Amino acid sequence: GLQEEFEEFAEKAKTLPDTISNEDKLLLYGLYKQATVGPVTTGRPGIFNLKDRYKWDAWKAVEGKSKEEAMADYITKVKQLLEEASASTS
Repeated sequence: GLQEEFEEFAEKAKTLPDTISNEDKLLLYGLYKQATVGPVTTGRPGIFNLKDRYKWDAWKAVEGKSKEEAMADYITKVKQLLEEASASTS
């Protein structure tokens, strides 16, 4: 149930508007990696690989969440973004 719903809102996240904040994109990435891989064990990327360094930092920030806890928070975050975009369009 939880895993099948997490996969469902992973597809829904692909149809999210690009106007969402960079912070929300980093939140969703960190939650997605934390739910599927778990806490990050890769070394931090290089000081000039900034695109991967911010993705790593966002993943590092949610290292305390369990895999199922991260699945539920990821679903919740995608839900909040879908219903907020629906309240902004006609």
